[PDB]
Amino acid sequence: TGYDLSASTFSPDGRVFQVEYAMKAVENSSTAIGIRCKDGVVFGVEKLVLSKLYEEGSNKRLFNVDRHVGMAVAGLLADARSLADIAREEASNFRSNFGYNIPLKHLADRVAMYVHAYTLYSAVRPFGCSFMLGSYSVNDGAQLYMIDPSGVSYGYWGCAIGKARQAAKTEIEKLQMKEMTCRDIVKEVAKIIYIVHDEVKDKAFELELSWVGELTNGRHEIVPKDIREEAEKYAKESLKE
Amino acid sequence: DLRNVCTEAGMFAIRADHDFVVQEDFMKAVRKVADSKKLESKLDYKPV
Amino acid sequence: AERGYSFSLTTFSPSGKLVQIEYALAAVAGGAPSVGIKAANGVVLATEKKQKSILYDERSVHKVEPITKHIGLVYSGMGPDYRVLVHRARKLAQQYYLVYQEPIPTAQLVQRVASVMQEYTQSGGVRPFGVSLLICGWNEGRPYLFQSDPSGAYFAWKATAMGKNYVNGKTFLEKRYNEDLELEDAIHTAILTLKESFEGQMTEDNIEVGICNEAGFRRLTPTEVKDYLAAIA
Amino acid sequence: NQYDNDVTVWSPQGRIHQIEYAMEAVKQGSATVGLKSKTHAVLVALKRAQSELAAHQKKILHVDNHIGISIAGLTADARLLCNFMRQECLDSRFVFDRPLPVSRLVSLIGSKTQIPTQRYGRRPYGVGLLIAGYDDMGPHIFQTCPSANYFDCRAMSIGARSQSARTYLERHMSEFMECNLNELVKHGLRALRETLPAEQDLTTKNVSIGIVGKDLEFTIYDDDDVSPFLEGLEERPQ
Amino acid sequence: SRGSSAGFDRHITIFSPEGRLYQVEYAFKAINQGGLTSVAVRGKDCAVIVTQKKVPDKLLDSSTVTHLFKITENIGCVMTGMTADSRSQVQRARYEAANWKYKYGYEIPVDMLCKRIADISQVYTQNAEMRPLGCCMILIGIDEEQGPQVYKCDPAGYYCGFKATAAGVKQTESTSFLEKKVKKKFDWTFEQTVETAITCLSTVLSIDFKPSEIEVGVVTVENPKFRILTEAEIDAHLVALAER
Amino acid sequence: GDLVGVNKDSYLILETLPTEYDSRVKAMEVDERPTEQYSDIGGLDKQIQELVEAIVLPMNHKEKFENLGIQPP
Repeated sequence: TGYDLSASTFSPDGRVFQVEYAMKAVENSSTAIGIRCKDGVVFGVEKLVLSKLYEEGSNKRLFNVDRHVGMAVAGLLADARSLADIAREEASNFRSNFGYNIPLKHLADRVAMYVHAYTLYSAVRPFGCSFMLGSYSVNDGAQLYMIDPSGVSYGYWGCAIGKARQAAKTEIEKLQMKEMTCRDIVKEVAKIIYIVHDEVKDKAFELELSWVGELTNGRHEIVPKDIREEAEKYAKESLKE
Repeated sequence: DLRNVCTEAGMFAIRADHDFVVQEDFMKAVRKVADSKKLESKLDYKPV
Repeated sequence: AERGYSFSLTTFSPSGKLVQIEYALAAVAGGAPSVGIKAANGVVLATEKKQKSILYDERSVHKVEPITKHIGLVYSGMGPDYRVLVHRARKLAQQYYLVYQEPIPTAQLVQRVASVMQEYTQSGGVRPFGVSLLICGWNEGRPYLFQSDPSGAYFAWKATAMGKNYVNGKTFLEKRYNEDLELEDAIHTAILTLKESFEGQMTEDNIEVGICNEAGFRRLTPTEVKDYLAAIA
Repeated sequence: NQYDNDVTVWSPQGRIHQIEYAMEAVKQGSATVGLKSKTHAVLVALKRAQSELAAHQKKILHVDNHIGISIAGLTADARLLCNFMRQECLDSRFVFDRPLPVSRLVSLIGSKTQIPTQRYGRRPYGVGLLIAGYDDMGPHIFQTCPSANYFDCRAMSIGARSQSARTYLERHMSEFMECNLNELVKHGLRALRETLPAEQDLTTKNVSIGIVGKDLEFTIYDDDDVSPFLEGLEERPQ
Repeated sequence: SRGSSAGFDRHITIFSPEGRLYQVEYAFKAINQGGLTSVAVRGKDCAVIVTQKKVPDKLLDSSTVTHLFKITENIGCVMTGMTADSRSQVQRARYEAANWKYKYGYEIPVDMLCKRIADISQVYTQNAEMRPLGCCMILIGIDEEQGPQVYKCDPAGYYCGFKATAAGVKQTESTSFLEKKVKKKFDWTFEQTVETAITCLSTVLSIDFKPSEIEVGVVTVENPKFRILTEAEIDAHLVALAER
Repeated sequence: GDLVGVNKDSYLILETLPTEYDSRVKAMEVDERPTEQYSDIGGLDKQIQELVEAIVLPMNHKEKFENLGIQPP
């Protein structure tokens, strides 16, 4: 009728339709899972290879938003790289004025509040992009937040985003995780990915993984090559069996 | 829709070829039914 | 973020009407009844207070505001739009008082408050205000009663009504208003002409009255109104 | 049909039409290939003429002394995004006294073409780029879209009837890493020769080659600098 | 009349031929979209907020789902509605509160900090450029000369002072339960109030809570800091209401 | 309710008839449409399973719904 042409228009129902649609553009992307343990956070992206022509392990969906804050995205990728720069810019103005790495509880509320300002006006279009911020500190432990197009942030112990959002949240509910060292989680993540992926709907995939926890001393990296292989071998074995 | 859930849990069993259901069968069925129930059109309260 | 729209939403129709102001006058006529009665030494502004449970605290808001030591308002229509105009008036009064060191005359204040409401029928991306202000004041020896409309016009009255059933109340007042009243009826006769449009029982916390004599405008304490409600005072 | 008049509206399906369309502006453009080795990156572009008395529009635009691009789409937009890159690489010489490394250049194009796909009544840039550069990580190719995504490729093609090239390039992607310089350009031409009609062939008046290497600042070849590469070229039989 | 369309009038915020703003009568329907309910009850020494807390999964952390926000140290408030808009308006409250203290030097009354949340909302009504926020703030806090107080401000602006309110899905049903316990009248001690709030929410939803299904915000005159009661303290009142 | 023939003058019941459906419902014939084979529906392999298990399976193996204790969808 005319309740979808604007973010500035409630519908008679009671809900802004332009934000609804944005969230459905996320649901049509590949899957990313986060899972927080007791001494770190591990990230997992199910990056599809759509040709053999794209270079391997390149054009990632795992940003560094700060020197101790991962960001794993799903959804329309262009708008993702845009947020990853607004966040870097915030987590720099925070170290400038307050002089210490920004606390992830706050970096989240500030990046959600920036997404929210884009669902109010008609002059802009709400972001098509849900994403998780992980972080580790020794004064706060691991924290894992997840933002979405609405502009909502919520603490999580695990979560997933994308086209297999449902199947993956099961695998993490059937997993103890307030007791496992970082090292043991990475094996679980790989195994969960392999399960939730369909090779009858997609071709193949590359498995992307990220520490951030006690192992690395509060930095955020990508898992080293050797440990990534071990997690792929232990994941083919749980699909055999 | 709870009558559906109990059936769906049955169907996974017939698919796997068991003579019995389990605690996952009812866990999956609630996720499935719950997706289509939300998808399939919004229900409004009609007061008298 | 945004820039803002630039194009007026109040537009002429083939009739020669500004449809938006015509409608905003119908919002005015949904609002709570309000009467105004210039006396011969004071002005009375009485109004039907809004409530719809016993949970509301009938002393946390006021439909009768003071704008200056010598000015008052009541309104009829949308309650949010009233707190905006009460607040642009109180500032107008303070710029006037800051340049002439003299309380702003009541003819002046209505003529400026009106030009703010006129600005919202010819500005970009806004709707007109949804209220009619009834402005009393007592300067230079006289009392004054004005009324500005969401249009922007304003008319001096000797007594009037606005809001719901303001055609029954302007008739009722037309007869009962014989000049040279004392200040104390305008209250009495005012309260009566609220009753010609009010269903229920009036109490000290259910209507709000404000007077405005040489001593300056003042809202009437709940006790004070309970006495005029002897329906004999 | 109402979700096509702005970048600002989403579609019930969860896309944006104005961004989809823009990318049809790219498939109207003239075929162009890009592949790499481990020492050279090459841009081979099939120019085009709109008459018999007329020259051919330049597909390869020189950016800096280690970055080329090959446009495909509105040319007025291609020189609006080329001036911004020329300006980004003169900002780096002037502040850091180094060449701007390509990965961090494609990330600025990414930040500047993202913007107008989210503001009212502005459009996406109707041009796709292939960015052949060589810095301290060997050779790169980068495909840019009007959507504002981008990709690190090992050998990409855009434009019209580009799909025919993409398959040729996907069967030979193994051989590319071991080529000398002249052997690589042969591949690029043989891939670009699969995008034509079957009736005509690559001449010297509608091919443009761009080579950047470890010791070779980005050059461009036209007319009779292209002849040392068409001569020696295999015959393509039907 | 009778609901007609002026063409544009359900897509921006301009008057209908009737004399209403369809765009604001819709933004109220967002508050009930949330699916939560919050009651607030005033005593004679303290004001209480009690909120239903709904953790849908076992994954969500339970300590970062809250609806109770600290605006000052002497002003709490509960947010019902679209969670995005909510947090956006709480952020804005905190700003005003601390801007007030900075300009006048005596921390802000609960009266005025609503009047300003109300007036920011009102602008979103009057312009066409944006929608109004789809949420509804209820502030509580002890005033230095009027006892405790409760205020609720709506998406349109209109804000008022209360003795007991609710907001959200069962906003009609609650205020019928409450007004009965207000015309009777009690002492309204600290234990009286918390009692009336939980029993109102518990009967209108039919839950009969676990300490982990409500969060209870409270502010007493003896100690004017805004506390959020832990699960240990909440349970003392639930098993005391199971006895009585 | 029953339909019955009747002698068109002396109103005698002559026989009982088979119930009758509107000719537009008999026109909605159970046709005989040419085989097409589930192998000749491209993609959509999952979909075929989801339908067959709900419609086709209860036509022969209702035994497997009775042993589990459920009713087909």
